[PDB]
Amino acid sequence: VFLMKQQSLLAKQ
Amino acid sequence: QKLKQDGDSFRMKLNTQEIFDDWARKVQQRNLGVSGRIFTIESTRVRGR
Repeated sequence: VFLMKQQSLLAKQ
Repeated sequence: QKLKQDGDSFRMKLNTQEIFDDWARKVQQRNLGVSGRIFTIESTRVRGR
């Protein structure tokens, strides 16, 4: 969800 | 003669694959990103909700 999106797009903005 | 007049245009529209030509034009435009979409294994962004 939101946490997964944040853990995945942290380096991909 | 009538068969030639009614068969040349028949074989013309019958032997036509312009959809692959349109896909080829789009390939000419951005093939490295559309057809060769093998960079990322999974996306990383948000969705709509």
